[PDB]
Amino acid sequence: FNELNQLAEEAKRRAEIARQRELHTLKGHVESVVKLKGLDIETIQQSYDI
Amino acid sequence: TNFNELNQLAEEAKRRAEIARQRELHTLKGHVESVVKLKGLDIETIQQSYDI
Amino acid sequence: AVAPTAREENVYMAKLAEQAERYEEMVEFMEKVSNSLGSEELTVEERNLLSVAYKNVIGARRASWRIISSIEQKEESRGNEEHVNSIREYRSKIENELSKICDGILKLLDAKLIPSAASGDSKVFYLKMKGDYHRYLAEFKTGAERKEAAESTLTAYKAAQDIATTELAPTHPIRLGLALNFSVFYYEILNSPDRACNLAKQAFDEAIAELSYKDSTLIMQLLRDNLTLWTSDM
Amino acid sequence: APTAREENVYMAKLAEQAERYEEMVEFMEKVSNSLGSEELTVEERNLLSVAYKNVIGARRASWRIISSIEQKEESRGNEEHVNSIREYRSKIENELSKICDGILKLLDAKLIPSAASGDSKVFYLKMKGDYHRYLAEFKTGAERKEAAESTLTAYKAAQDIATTELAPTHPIRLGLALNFSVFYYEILNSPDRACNLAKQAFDEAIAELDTLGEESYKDSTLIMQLLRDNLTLWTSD
Ligand SMILES: C=CC(C)(C)OC[C@H]1O[C@H](O[C@@H]2C3=C([C@H](C)COC(C)=O)C[C@H](O)[C@]3(C)/C=C3/[C@@H](COC)CC[C@H]3[C@@H](C)[C@H]2O)[C@H](O)[C@@H](OC(C)=O)[C@@H]1O
Ligand SMILES: C=CC(C)(C)OC[C@H]1O[C@H](O[C@@H]2C3=C([C@H](C)COC(C)=O)C[C@H](O)[C@]3(C)/C=C3/[C@@H](COC)CC[C@H]3[C@@H](C)[C@H]2O)[C@H](O)[C@@H](OC(C)=O)[C@@H]1O
Repeated sequence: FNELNQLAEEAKRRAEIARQRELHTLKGHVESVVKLKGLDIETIQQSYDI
Repeated sequence: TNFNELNQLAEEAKRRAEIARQRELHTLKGHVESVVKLKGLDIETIQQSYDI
Repeated sequence: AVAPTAREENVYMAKLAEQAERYEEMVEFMEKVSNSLGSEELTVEERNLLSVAYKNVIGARRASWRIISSIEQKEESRGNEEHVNSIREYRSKIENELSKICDGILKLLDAKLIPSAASGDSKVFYLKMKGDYHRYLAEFKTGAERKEAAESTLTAYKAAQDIATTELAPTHPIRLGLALNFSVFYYEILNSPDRACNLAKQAFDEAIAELSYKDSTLIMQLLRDNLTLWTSDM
Repeated sequence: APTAREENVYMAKLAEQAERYEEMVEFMEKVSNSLGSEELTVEERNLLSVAYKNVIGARRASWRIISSIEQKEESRGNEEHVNSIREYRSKIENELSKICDGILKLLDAKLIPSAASGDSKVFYLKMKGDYHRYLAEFKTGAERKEAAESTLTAYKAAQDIATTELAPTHPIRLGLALNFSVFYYEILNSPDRACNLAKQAFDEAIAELDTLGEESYKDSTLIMQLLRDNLTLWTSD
């Protein structure tokens, strides 16, 4: 209950970091797509641009 | 906080994440709901069922 | 280099297109595969690619349409007549595309895919497709145009179900996917939630009673998800 | 009675949310053709950039996915598939060309000239390097040299103006720093210029937290952490 909500909060915050990268960067977008589709593909070398 | 208990919470969250992934990949409703989450669209929840 | 045949290059290009999120091209490619077969049957993989390609292409327009409608609801609230008319002008252009896309696949289904279908499987597959695209029309069409669409959907799903129910196991991904969509048609198009809960729940129960796996279990999860949504809402 | 400009701008915003980015571009372009001596507002500016970013982004995504597949296939000896994939990469490369060039000529003919303040000028200079950079990403040899040159020229300009006229915390300044540093990393293959540039832009932003701004702060705050993300990844080799 105590450690578990602290757990969820950390998750939520990391989700929020992932969300912004997916919304505004090519890297984030590409990464989601690769995860979502489950493409068995070598990790691509990426940096963040806007 | 116990390992086995933490480990099981991880497995359950992973099982549900994997179903969540399939919904977003394969259903209009999964897809639409994630787009509104991602964009953070100031709209009131759209009524939807799952179709395939 | 031995030149790939039209069939084999375009099946592969469809698979590239899908991974690449180039779904209008995916349709282009799958239509080229369809032309190299005349009215001979597509394989399981070929028909699945073709369905996925139209699913995504229309999906994108279904998604845009739903989003725009929510923005229009908020703005009907906030009393913004000017914005409401723009959104309406715009939802229209979206509806024209949905029409055009739907007519495209429906024509292919009637002319090539449905008479090609040998096994019950394949017949259920294609009639489901035919149900779906008439249902997508029904989602936004008004009074008479809606009735025609709802009419065409029922007769396809009823014809699919009469095959699936007697020719396929309760656990068959296609029987399952049909019940999913048929139940949805009832809930969202006909607005008959008892009829929807009934159908969905029966398909789920028959399938549960019978216990390859992976797709069936997904669709069964969706049936359950729908049933829980439609009940908390009563 | 809303103007044709005002109507197109609302239209752009609808398209963005509906994910209909090609139309978004169309609407934003119909706006920037109707303007005379006026430059675009901040909002319009942003709408335009986002539209092109997304139209082009979809294709860059496609390009990287396909490239990844090409390498998995090439290390399998599927000549047959490696041909199809290359044929296909090329078809996308074309699209990147035509899009980059539509926007690049707009920047040069209208948007850049009409830019009066630092803000405005940096915003478009940045965009100019950006779409040259997209070319550089996939172009090869001679055409890539040009692209890379053009990129360096446009960024280096934008940066001098930013360094003198924009706050170090300003999201347009930070954004440039971010992309310029990516340019050196990904196109010039100079990790030390990449890191030096990024760390600097980051550190000046921190030295001036007094100048984070009521509306500015969330954008500038995101970019700052994107630079840190890149740095963190670049440092660990
Ligand atoms: C991405 C590649 C393609 C070729 C599109 O494959 C997608 C999928 O294609 C097959 O699955 C079908 C299928 C889907 C499955 C439910 C996905 O399953 C999992 C676990 O992800 C969703 C697809 O749209 C597809 C092709 C469509 C239908 C639908 C057709 O209406 C006319 C009715 C139900 C469903 C059937 C045909 C499913 O069998 C396969 O069984 C799936 O793989 C397995 C064995 O788990 C694969 O993910
Ligand atoms: C995507 C939605 C639309 C409606 C188009 O708005 C785009 C966004 O436009 C503004 O943000 C800009 C902006 C972005 C921000 C960094 C987004 O930040 C947050 C926290 O939302 C990303 C965009 O691509 C945009 C418009 C572009 C640039 C870029 C321009 O290069 C030529 C370099 C810097 C950056 C600047 C201009 C940002 O100020 C706004 O301040 C953002 O709103 C918030 C949360 O502050 C809004 O989401």
